[PDB]
Amino acid sequence: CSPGIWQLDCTHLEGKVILVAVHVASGYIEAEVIPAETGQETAYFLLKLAGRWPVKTVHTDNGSNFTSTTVKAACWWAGIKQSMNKELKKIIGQVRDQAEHLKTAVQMAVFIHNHKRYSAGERIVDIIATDI
Amino acid sequence: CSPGIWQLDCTHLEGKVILVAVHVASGYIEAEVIPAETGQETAYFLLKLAGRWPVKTVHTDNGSNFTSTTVKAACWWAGIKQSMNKELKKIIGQVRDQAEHLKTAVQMAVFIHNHKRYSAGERIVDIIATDI
Ligand SMILES: Cc1nc2c(c(C)c(C)n2Cc2cnn(C)c2)c(-c2ccc(Cl)cc2)c1[C@H](OC(C)(C)C)C(=O)O
Ligand SMILES: Cc1nc2c(c(C)c(C)n2Cc2cnn(C)c2)c(-c2ccc(Cl)cc2)c1[C@H](OC(C)(C)C)C(=O)O
Repeated sequence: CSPGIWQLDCTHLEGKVILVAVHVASGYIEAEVIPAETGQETAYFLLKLAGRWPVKTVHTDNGSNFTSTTVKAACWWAGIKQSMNKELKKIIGQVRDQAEHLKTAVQMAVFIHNHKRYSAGERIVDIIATDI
Repeated sequence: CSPGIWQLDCTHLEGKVILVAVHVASGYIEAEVIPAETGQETAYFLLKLAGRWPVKTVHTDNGSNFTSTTVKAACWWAGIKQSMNKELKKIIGQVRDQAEHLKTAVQMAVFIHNHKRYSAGERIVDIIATDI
C-alpha cells in the first residue's frame, strides 16, 4: 500500500484507553496509553507520529474522533489528510505479568510486535526508504 | 556511524524536563516532556524508543542517569548496552508562540528538525535500511 497511510484507533483495557497507530502497508505499530479518549490526546499523538514518520493520510474505524477542531488543527499543521488491536491485546496479556503499569506492558508488546518476524519494523523502513 | 547508537540526555526549559534522544549517525531526534527527571521516566522512554527503532547501544553526557536498577532493567529487557539540544531549543523558541503547552512546541520542533533538509528522517531510514 501507499507508504504514508496510517490507521489510528482508540481501544480499551483495564479501564484505560490505548491509542493504536498502524502503518497499513507494513503492520508497524506505535501505541500509547492516554488518560482519556479526548481530542487533545489524539491531536498531540498525531503531532508526535507525524514528526517521526511520514504521515500523509490517516484512517480510523471511528470517524467521529477526527471531528474536533483540536485534531483538525494538528492534521492541518503537519499537512495530514483523511484486527491489529487484537494481536496487540494478545501480546499485552502474555507480557502483562512482567510489568506493574499497563503502559509498560503496552510498550513491551509494541516492541515484540514490531521486531518479530521480515518483521514489521523491517518492512516499514524498507518501504519508506524505497519511496525515497 | 553504527546504525544502533543513540545519545540520550535530559535538558530543561520553563521549569520542565525535556528528554532528548538523538540517532548519532543520522541526527534524527525523538524528544518528549517528562514530569520529573527520574529513572522511571528514563526507563519507560527507553522501552518506547527500543520498540520503534533498533536501539543497540545508548550514550549520554550524564552517566549517573543510567545507574538506577529501573533503567538497567529496561536496558536488559530490550537488549540494550551502554550540540543537538541547542538546535532543538532554537526551534522550540521559534514555534513557541504557536502552542500553549511546552510539550506541543517540543513535538512541533521535533517534526521540523527531522524533516528539514537529505533530512535527518530520510538519513535514518536509509541507514537502518542499508544495514538490513
Ligand atoms: C513501576 C516500575 N517499577 C520498577 C521497575 C523495576 C525494574 C524496578 C526495580 N522497579 C521498582 C520496584 C518494583 N518492585 N519493587 C519492590 C520495587 C519497572 C520495570 C519493569 C519492566 C522493565 Cl523492562 C523495566 C522497568 C517498573 C515499570 O514501570 C516503569 C514506568 C517502566 C518504571 C512497571 O510498570 O513495572
Ligand atoms: C492545549 C491546546 N488547545 C487547543 C488547540 C487547538 C487547535 C484548539 C482549538 N484548542 C482549544 C482552544 C485554544 N484556545 N481556545 C480559546 C480554545 C491546541 C493545538 C495547537 C497546535 C496544533 Cl498543530 C494542534 C492543536 C492545543 C495544544 O495542546 C494539545 C495537547 C496539542 C491539544 C497546545 O499546547 O496549544
